Amino acid sequence: KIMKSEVLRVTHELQAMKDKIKENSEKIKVNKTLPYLVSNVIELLDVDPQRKGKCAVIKTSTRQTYFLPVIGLVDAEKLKPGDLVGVNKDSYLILETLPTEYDSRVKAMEVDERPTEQYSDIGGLDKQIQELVEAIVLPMNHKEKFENLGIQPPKGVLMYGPPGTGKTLLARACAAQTKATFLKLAGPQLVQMFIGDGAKLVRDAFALAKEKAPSIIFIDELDAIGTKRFKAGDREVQRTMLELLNQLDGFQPNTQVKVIAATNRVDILDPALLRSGRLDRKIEFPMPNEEARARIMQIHSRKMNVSPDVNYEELARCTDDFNGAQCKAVCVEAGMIALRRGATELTHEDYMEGILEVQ
Amino acid sequence: AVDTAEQVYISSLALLKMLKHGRAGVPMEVMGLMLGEFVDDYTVRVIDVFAMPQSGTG
Amino acid sequence: APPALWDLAADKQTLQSEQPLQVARCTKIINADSEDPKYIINVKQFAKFVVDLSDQVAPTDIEEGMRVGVDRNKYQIHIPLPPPT
Repeated sequence: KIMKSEVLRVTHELQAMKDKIKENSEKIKVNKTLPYLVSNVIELLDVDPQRKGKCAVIKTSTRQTYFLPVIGLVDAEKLKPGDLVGVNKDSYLILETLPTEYDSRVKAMEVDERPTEQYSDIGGLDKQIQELVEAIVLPMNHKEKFENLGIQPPKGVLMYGPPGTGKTLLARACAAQTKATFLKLAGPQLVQMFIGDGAKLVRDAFALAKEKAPSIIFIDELDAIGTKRFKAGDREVQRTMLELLNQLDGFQPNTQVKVIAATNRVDILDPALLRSGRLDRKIEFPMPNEEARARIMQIHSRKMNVSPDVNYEELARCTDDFNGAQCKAVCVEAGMIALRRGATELTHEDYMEGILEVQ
Repeated sequence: AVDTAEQVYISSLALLKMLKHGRAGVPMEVMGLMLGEFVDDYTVRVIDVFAMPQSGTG
Repeated sequence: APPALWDLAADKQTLQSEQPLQVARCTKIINADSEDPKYIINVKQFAKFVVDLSDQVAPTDIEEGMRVGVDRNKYQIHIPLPPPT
């Protein structure tokens, strides 16, 4: 072991390095304390002919352009043309780069942490919603098994069906089970007065989904803008829409946060919406029958003082060709006039009274 | 309550150290310390002059 | 001049009181807050600034897009202020 006795000197040199890094590593806090302004960064690779070529183009907020090479600490997500970077007083170095995404009108579209309703509020849809509950639970907790089996979850799910079916509140009810950040988005929000806004809205959605933590982005009324016209505004929605499809077709690192979509009608079905990353999950959600409407109305009305003498035959007969949110409006209306009816217990005539009241 | 007529003696040591320190006189605020000996009331002589490491506070 | 007489005699302490309250960075308004130490602020000159919060202002008193007093030397927020028709 006489040859291995020189390792002690090496360990003393290494622990001496750990003892001497406290000062030069300690000045990091006083030199990198606070970047006082914000400057935009534009990446431009240079060539010196070590003597290697590496530079970048800087733009300050006060419209002043300067010169500086790519410097700072170890960069992994950096080197992108972004803003909100660290800079000292006048030397103009890059110390702390953080993405900005400002235009809060699109950033703070729907800031929802988590909803209140859950998946246990409906009745008679487990045979078709269980695939979605799996498709949102197993891709969140079973990422470890995705390498043993080589499975990549789909990013486009088509939640299509007739309107008024409560698909929005049901997908949100599953978003409560996702436990991630819920972010709504409306179809008619892409159509703006100025040009090129849809690119900023789409790249903003993938800026918060790509940049931010694992979240949930549910959109609705996509059929209202998914028109395949052959000037025209829906062709501009073909520029923004086909741009989004290009970001769901040309991006292999799109294994991040999913994009859930729902269409209230399948009359104008875009044929280009068929792909593993695109809207491949096509589970048909028809109009619930009087049995299913009595189920979702019973579980949605399990909190009010409902009379126990309900055979569901009269309401099952009156509810003809109705939808989910319509029976939800009947439940809410019954909870509205049942107060002024004097009797605190919900009666049986209030069902047809609400049906003929709002419809 | 008394005052005299003082005059600061400047040799080439402090001068050249303020010239190298002026070459290192970046826009960032810098610090330095002057040394010397006090022989009487109305004279002051500087001999030793060094620089100080910069800081974000200045 | 009669109104400026008593205030002119009361202008002596304004020299010893001129050193404080001197801070004025054009009352720049903030935009948002990613984390509690660093606050993203935007001045009226279209220059986005970032500074840490001072010890004289509590973090719970900060509102989104609130005009408050801020230093032009230490860049910190000394004191806020309450203020269309």
